[PDB]
Amino acid sequence: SMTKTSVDCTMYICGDSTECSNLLLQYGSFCTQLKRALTGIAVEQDKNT
Amino acid sequence: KCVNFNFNGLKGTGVLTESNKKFLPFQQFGRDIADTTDAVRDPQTLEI
Repeated sequence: SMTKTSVDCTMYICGDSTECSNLLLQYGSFCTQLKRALTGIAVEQDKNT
Repeated sequence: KCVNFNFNGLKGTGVLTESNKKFLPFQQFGRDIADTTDAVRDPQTLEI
C-alpha cells in the first residue's frame, strides 16, 4: 500500500481568502473529480490490505 | 485567539504564540518553507 492523502481546494488553492472561493465557483466542478479520485485511491489502498 | 490580521498591509488568520528563535532588529517579517509569512513583529510594539 501507500500513505493515503486528501487535498482540499479551500485551503490549497486559496490562502485564507473569501473572494478566492467566490471565483472558484466560476471554474465549475473540478475539485469534486479530484476528491473522488483521492477517495478511490484511498479505497483501493485499503483494499490492498 | 483565531483572529484576523492587518500588519502594514499584511493580512492573515491565526493565533499568537511567542517565538523562541532569535531575530534581526532591522527585520520586519520572516518566511516559512512555503514562502508565506509566519512571524510578524509589532511595528508599534515589538514582539516577535
